[PDB]
Amino acid sequence: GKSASGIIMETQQAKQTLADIEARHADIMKLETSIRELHDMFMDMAMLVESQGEMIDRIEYNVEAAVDYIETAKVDTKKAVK
Amino acid sequence: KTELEEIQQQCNQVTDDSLESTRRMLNMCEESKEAGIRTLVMLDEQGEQLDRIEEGLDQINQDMKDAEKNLEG
Amino acid sequence: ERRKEKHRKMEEEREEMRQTIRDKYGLK
Amino acid sequence: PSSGYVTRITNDAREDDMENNMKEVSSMIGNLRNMAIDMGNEIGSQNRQVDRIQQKAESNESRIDEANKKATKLL
Amino acid sequence: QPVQQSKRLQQTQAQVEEVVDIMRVNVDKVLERDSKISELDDRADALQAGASQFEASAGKLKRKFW
Repeated sequence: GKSASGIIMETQQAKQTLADIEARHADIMKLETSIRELHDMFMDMAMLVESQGEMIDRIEYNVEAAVDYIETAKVDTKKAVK
Repeated sequence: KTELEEIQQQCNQVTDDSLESTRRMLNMCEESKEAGIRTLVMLDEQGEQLDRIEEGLDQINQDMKDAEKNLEG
Repeated sequence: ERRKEKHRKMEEEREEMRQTIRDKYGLK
Repeated sequence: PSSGYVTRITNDAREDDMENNMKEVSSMIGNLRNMAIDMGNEIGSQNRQVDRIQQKAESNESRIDEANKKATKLL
Repeated sequence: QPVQQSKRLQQTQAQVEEVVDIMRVNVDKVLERDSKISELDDRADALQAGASQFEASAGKLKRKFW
């Protein structure tokens, strides 16, 4: 009386739309997982290249003497005359 | 009904799940882009130091084959 | 050896980070 | 799933929203590519170039030491 | 040949996955580089000393006679 057979299909179409909907959803969700991944890798490069950063800073200070030594003592071997 | 309305609800919680998904996606890409910048900036200044290291270990080998005058003893 | 200590003791944790990362993505 | 990244099922703004983030997420990814290719190439360079540092800094060893033997001999 | 206009979602999907692989390579390479850059913080200090030894062998050599 209030609808009967009408409210019968007003659902058939609903179940469809929800089916179209969750469908699109899965695509998007799928894209979002690949993106988390691309994201995770990008974030690791920046923490990695930032580590090897300190290994290029110290490896600096230490060569900021290494040759500076074979320099301070470079001349000291001039007594090849004396 | 408690049949059509529940369905219409799933229809809206899923659409909201999607709109929320695109949002994080977009956020994730910006974070992904800010890390590529600073990364490329590091790889840059460090790709420079890695040249002095070589430069210094160039004068090291220079101020060396000279002390090879040890043909003294 | 005092130096070769920190040297091998460091490389360790470096390997702890290498694998952890290498596996996280599926390498070899 | 095209002619617009987002297939309008229920014609909201909920999608209009999705569309814009898509037109943008995608339009920012071919971008992360160039960066991925760049850094990728640089990684390799700084790499092979770090080896040179190695090979060379190895001969600086058979010098700062082997020639220092003579510093122990003479004096 | 022309743009692309039939499944722009999947397109990005794919377009995103290629970038993922270009990055599996970069993460990998950054690893070979993390190791190499280890043998350097060693031999560096391992030569930062190889010299701090060829020095005293001159300050003492010099100061002495020869």
